[PDB]
Amino acid sequence: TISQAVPPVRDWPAVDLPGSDFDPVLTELMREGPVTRISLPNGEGWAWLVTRHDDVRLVTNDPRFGREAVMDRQVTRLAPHFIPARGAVGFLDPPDHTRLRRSVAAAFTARGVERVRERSRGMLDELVDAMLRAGPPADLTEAVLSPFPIAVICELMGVPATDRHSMHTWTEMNAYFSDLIGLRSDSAGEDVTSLLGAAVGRDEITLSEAVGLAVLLQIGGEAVTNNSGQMFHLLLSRPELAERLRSEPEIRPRAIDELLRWIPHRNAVGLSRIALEDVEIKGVRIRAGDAVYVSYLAANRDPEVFPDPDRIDFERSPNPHVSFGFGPHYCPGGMLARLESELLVDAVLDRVPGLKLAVAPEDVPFKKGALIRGPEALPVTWHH
Ligand code: HEM
Ligand SMILES: [NH3+]CCC[NH2+]CCCC[NH2+]CCC[NH3+]
Repeated sequence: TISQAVPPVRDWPAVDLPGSDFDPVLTELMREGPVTRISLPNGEGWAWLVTRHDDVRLVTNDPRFGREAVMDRQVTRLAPHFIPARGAVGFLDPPDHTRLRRSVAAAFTARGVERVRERSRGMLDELVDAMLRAGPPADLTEAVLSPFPIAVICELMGVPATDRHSMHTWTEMNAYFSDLIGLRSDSAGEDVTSLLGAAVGRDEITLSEAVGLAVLLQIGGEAVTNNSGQMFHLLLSRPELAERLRSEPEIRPRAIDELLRWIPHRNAVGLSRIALEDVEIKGVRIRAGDAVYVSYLAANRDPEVFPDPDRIDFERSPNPHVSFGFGPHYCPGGMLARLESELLVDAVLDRVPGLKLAVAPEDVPFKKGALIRGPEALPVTWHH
């Protein structure tokens, strides 16, 4: 019966957070209740926000919330603008979205990404070989964390090599993939570009649709560069973590998933969803048309799902984190990201004698005015 007053609209200004420190404003919101309302720097008005693990899964996996409708107005957001108007996989719903994700799904499953494990391991060794030959002072990001993800995706996409330059500038290729995809599009290849090529041939997807997806995947590696950057900043600044991984290599896969759960991958929240019809969440009525954001970072610190949520526990048993999202729009690169992280931890922790930061932890530069958090550089040193 009794009316439940709507939450006050909380303003969430863009703030550059140090290292991997948690956003105090998000903490405030997490403590206010499961359903809040926020207003970000750009776009207009307010949007709902859910922070609990169960509500985050509900909103991201329920058909009643859509992505296409976000383009119908200026939904309050962190990013200055929403250039990927239409066509981008993130802004598509079940009909078109499903066709697009299905065309390449097989290459990104656990078994799919295992295809490039061997070659990727070798590619990483060449990068580490070079860093070691050059001598101790090194920016781990520039020498390994940045180039490795790019090399890996090229192998998975089924592209030869030199596409990196364009990738770094993206900080051209649209035309490149248009060629490869639309000029080979029917081979039974297993690589991503072949799969897309084939799909386009079977009228499953459009050439433009295929190119757009190809571009997102090709440059999605920076996410691993930034995230793994935080992983190593943590492993080096907190030696007990690195020493446990050197002491018990068997725990590396689980440790990596725990690091992925904890690391605050982005600033604020990303892309909202629109309630296509009225929806009830924890006694709150979300009206059709309202925007609803989910915070995967907050969800990953849910005290019920992850007891002692702020502690990094490599032995954490049930670890259903949502760092790669949830629902239909869940990250296609999640399995590939775990593979890259696994190879990186192996190489960095086993092949660099006496590895440590070349500066105080607080002196490592992190990206400012960014959407995805991470170091701009990670200076390290070791015994030559
Ligand atoms: C540890 C590194 C990564 C993290 C933490 C991460 C995280 C995320 C998250 C949280 C989303 C949003 C899900 C949503 O909309 O609810 C997402 C989407 C996406 N990610 Fe990643 N990602 C990572 C690496 C990658 C890589 C390497 C690629 C490229 C192979 C990639 C490609 C994508 C794409 C294409 C989407 C959009 C999916 C869709 O809307 O259907 N991600 N990612
Ligand atoms: N504030 C960090 C600066 C560290 N400078 C270290 C010079 C020594 C390099 N050898 C490191 C091997 C570790 N046992």
